[PDB]
Amino acid sequence: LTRYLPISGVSSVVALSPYVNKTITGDCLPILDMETGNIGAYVVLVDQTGNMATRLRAAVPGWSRRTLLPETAGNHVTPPEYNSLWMTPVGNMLFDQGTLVGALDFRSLRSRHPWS
Amino acid sequence: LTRYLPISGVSSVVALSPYVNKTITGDCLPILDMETGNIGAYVVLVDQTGNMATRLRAAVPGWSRRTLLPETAGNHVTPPLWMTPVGNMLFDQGTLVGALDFRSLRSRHPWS
Amino acid sequence: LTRYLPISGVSSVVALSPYVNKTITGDCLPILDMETGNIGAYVVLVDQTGNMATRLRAAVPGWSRRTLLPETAGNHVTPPLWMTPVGNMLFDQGTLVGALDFRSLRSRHPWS
Amino acid sequence: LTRYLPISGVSSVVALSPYVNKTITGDCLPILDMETGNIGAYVVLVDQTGNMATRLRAAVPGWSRRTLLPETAGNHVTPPEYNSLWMTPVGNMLFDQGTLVGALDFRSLRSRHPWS
Repeated sequence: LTRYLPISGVSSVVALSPYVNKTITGDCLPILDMETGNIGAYVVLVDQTGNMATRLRAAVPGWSRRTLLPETAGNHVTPPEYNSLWMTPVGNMLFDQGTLVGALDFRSLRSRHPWS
Repeated sequence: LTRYLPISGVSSVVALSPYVNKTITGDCLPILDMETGNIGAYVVLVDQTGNMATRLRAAVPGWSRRTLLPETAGNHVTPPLWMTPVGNMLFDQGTLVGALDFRSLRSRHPWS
Repeated sequence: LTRYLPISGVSSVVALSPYVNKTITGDCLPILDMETGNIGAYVVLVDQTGNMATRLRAAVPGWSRRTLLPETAGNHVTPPLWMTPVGNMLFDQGTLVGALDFRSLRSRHPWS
Repeated sequence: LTRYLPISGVSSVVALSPYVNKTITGDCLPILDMETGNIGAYVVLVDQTGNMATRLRAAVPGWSRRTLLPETAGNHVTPPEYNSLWMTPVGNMLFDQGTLVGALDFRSLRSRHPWS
């Protein structure tokens, strides 16, 4: 049972399935705590396709010129084969206390990542 | 003029202010697009205190055993309660837009 | 093909399926646009059980004394756990889109 | 201290400031509980301008032809005169546990409503 946090302004979620102690290279967006300004996390873009990249191109016209990222890196999760609530990359979903949980554990899907 | 994407469930926002071609180590969470299995970006936790870390212990109690992240890193942004860490911000068009450019604030980062 | 807008903090969605020129009585919450003080729409609670009512007692403990709403009204939609009340739904483009047209489901409403 | 629920797909919030036992006429959108199908609330549009109306025009091309609502009804709250987090219709804001709270009580702003 995985939980997912929607991100405002983009049609994306943060999948609450951690991969511990990994190293990534990419283009970073700080995540700020509104109560402190402590930065405990970064969004790391690893390719130039996707919703984050689109939103960032609109938000930052200069980024597409300055970056060194591929159009595509081939990092992915394989969507499941299909009455329910479907999210394409992970399958079955339900609302719990307004929160979002999926039937499966994401780490158990077929997925390639930078560290793979 | 910077844009900010709030993350649901936590009191944190993504600053759409890129620092290009950097490398960080931490605990990674994929960002999924609702329409594809393509993954172009990941959240990387670098503290154990940020709101992302807290919301993850809530969602994932076992994560707190397997992680090797510090309680804290001195990653932070300093502004120049009802006060923003970046100064003035406005709700516009589903997101947050700030008065300033984020790069013009004093901020310590993993590569700083 | 109906669209659904999830409401944050509650397990409820707005069905973008209008029933025109109806009148209801209940407890009203303005819907604010982030860019103006114009109010074109209100949420009207008609039960005391729906998720909206619950989230409001949480936010507004005094509301539960002042309200005169029933515990329940037989307002409901019937489908034809991991099962949607309207059948198949998909996350697309920030919202939810369903297989069916909502008007084609069996639904009881205040004017029903 | 008022709390506000963002609505997905639109740049709007539900203001958690109840006006008890009022009667409205307008065009209704059911709000469904995902766990039951109980309908405990309706969105009631009272004019044809606003974010809900725009989203509904896109979602329902036939609605603009079938409705009997005004372009405008003049229901409103008066925005406050201006380092903080600003939401134009209600002023100062802060994030609390990811939730959204304003400094003021909405019922204490200058606002006209159908029942006024």
